[PDB]
Amino acid sequence: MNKVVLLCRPGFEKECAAEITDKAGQREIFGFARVKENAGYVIYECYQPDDGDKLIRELPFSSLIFARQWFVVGELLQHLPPEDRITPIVGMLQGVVEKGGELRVEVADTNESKELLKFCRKFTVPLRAALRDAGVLANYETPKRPVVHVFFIAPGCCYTGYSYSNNNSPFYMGIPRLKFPADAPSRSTLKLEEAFHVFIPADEWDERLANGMWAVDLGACPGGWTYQLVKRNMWVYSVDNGPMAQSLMDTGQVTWLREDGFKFRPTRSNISWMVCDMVEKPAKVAALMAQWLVNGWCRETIFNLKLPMKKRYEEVSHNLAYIQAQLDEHGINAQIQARQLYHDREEVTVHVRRIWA
Amino acid sequence: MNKVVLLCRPGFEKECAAEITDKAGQREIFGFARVKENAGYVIYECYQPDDGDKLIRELPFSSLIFARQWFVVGELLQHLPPEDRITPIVGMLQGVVEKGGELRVEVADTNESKELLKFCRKFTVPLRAALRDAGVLANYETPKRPVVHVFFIAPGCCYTGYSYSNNNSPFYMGIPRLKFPADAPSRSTLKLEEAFHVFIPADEWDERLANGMWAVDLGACPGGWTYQLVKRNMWVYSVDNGPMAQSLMDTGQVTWLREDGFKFRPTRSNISWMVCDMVEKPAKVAALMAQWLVNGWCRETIFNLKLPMKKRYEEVSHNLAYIQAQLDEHGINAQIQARQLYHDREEVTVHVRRIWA
Ligand SMILES: C[S@@+](CC[C@H](N)C(=O)[O-])C[C@H]1O[C@@H](n2cnc3c(N)ncnc32)[C@H](O)[C@@H]1O
Ligand SMILES: C[S@@+](CC[C@H](N)C(=O)[O-])C[C@H]1O[C@@H](n2cnc3c(N)ncnc32)[C@H](O)[C@@H]1O
Repeated sequence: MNKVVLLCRPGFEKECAAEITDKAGQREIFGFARVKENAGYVIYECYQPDDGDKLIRELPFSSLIFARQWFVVGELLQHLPPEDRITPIVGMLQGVVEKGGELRVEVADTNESKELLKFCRKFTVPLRAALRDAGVLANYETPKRPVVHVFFIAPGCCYTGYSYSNNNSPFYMGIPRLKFPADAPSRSTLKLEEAFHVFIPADEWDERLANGMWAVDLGACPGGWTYQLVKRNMWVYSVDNGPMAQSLMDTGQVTWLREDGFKFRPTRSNISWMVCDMVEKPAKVAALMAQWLVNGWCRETIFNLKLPMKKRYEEVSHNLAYIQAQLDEHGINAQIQARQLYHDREEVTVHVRRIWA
Repeated sequence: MNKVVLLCRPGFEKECAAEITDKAGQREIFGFARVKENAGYVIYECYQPDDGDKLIRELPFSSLIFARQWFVVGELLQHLPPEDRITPIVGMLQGVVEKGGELRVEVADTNESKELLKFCRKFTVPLRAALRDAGVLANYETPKRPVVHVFFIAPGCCYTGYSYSNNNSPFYMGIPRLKFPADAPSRSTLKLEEAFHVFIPADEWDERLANGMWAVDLGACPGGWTYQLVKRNMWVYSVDNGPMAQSLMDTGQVTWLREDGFKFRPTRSNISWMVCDMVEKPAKVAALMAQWLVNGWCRETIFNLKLPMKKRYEEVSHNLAYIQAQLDEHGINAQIQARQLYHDREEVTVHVRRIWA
């Protein structure tokens, strides 16, 4: 199988396509990706017949910025008859996957696929039972078998294939399912919350997003990001000239510092987390983030970088290489990830974990 | 997992070890193999932690001469308590293999493991049921999941691991199960029969060992090899100065040519199969085989090469490279395999399939 599907934000197919061509190219896994404006996905077609499975094994999924999720697929099934919906899909997956761990029937995140989404979520149930009988799915859900994807690009038109659970998005359509909490001060709270789900493996949450940690939130007003930190039982220095929500102040966990996030110097030495959602030039925000990490003012950080109008993939990769250059220059070991989150529009979210010897 | 177990003929551990070190070395999969004189197996210990699974994926199993079978294993389980035999083995395989396709509980092919063999064949049944409940084995047998191996080197001492069904021996202990037929003229009939099982994939038998084919058997007296060809409903020219068994002559399928296999020139142009089990110097037999293939006197061939006293792996590889050199020199495309069959002692059996454009 030579085709790899990447789900992306509608209208970012060109970046998603530029990135995967670039990063697969770097491993001599050559091919091309067409771009269908606003389709909400991109297909990378490898030149070599089995390079598709090589690509989704060896290139780290966490290193792609503009893909929400990916999977290898086979040939496009067209015109699935309403009266015979199961057989053709089973025929495409048999011998392709044996005893898979999970099924996900997905669409592109466009408005035109909204009805089709409802169909897919319900179709999952009877389809899963049938794929079980055929031995394509294990009788029990399993983390350590590939996820089976059936991907509908239009009614009666779908691809079938898979991805490895240790190298993909754990989430449906690459979008964690989050309800907005009415007591949170801003909708942007879901950016940090989503970021927690995307970047920190769920079984490490109690350890890395730990009850009792100090955190700093730069540009905190009115407190959407602070809220997520408070929900984790952290103590927070919220840094802004604007006021913090009273609901947050009442918890007893928030210290409001009336300052400029860009000018703020932490007096404290044991801050675990710094988060920053300040609206400003990407090169400047990146510079600030590098200061924090190089000085060991925080152990981990989540922040946002706004994208330019053109050369978005190139520009944001430049920003990241700046921060990495600053780390190398001072001999500092860190892991860096960036992802255009579902709740990110013309921006990218970044996570950096610094290490001490 | 860095350890790969290779089953071999007892007393050929040094060759088996020389070969795997050489061929894994060629792929920069470095490590070492200790040699326990007559143990009937060899363990290749890779330097890199996960190179074990790389080795049994990427190096073609069909290219090893002195291994009957191989599989990756983990740590040696010692002292399996009679009162608790299942739990420790399940604990070693869980997370290591999920929904495996098949179970094989094997020992080394030594006389000291004869009682242990009987234990292993019976233990398979309750062990398989338990591994199913734990999700280590699928509830149904499957070709397209890895084979799960539990390997006993002494009572209560075993390794656990796996191999890929598309890159291993399909046979238990790498030994196809054959009963000797009383109407066959020689016990050596089982060499050719075993060779058919080892070299020709079972689903290609009716096509490649086809009813109606012409074959030539050089050094045919008294007719053990001829017998296997006759059993496939082939027409056979049995070439020898010694007499063919009357039982064979009565079938109507055997033409006895009173000649020297080394001097014999086929008058016929459409011989599918030539087989040769003539006792003679390996370089000379090889030369004869190269004549047959280069002149297109047969489409496929199975023959035997006797091993020298020392440098057996080196010597027999030399012979094979001679034949390959002769093919290259005349622009001839062929696939070559050689395996020290179970019914081979101080010799190796070879199969060559020639191709026409
Ligand atoms: C888009 S809001 C997001 C706030 C937060 N993420 C939330 O959910 O409530 C960004 C905040 O950063 C603050 N900000 C932007 N630039 C700043 C600067 N240079 N110094 C201090 N605050 C700044 C703004 O006042 C604003 O309150
Ligand atoms: C070890 S026997 C095996 C025969 C056969 N594989 C079977 O199962 O009956 C080898 C045979 O090859 C024959 N042979 C050896 N060298 C030969 C030669 N140079 N010309 C003709 N026959 C030869 C011998 O006479 C002997 O019958």
